[PDB]
Amino acid sequence: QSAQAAHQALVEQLDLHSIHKTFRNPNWRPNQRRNKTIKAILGESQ
DNA sequence: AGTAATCCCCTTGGCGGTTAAAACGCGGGGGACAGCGCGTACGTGCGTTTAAGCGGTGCTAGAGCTTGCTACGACCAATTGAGCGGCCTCGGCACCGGGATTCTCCA
Repeated sequence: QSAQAAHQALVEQLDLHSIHKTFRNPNWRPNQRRNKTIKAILGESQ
């Protein structure tokens, strides 16, 4: 149905995953557990 | 027939002591609890199919109610012995002591 095809076409148009970010450094990778909470970050004050 | 003194009994309260149980101090250990990483196991979403739910049809078991009477328990009076209150004693269980065996912990 055309409505569902247009919906997927819009979602494809909105998608960032289809986009290569030429400005990104391909080498650098984070520590995957960098997402500490404020509670945990304040726990580094000690 | 009533109300108060008299007398039994059994519960509450106090005093003394004695000693066994509660309170207090202190070192350390190890168990509570916060922190981290992972990974697997539970919540989510989709397509599938399965049968629970509804509207409808058919039957007969058996729940529920009445009738009729006689077998079985309620009630009473006379009989008696099984079961309770009181007294006795001796033997089971505790309590102690002492030597023997076990278990625990640091080496």
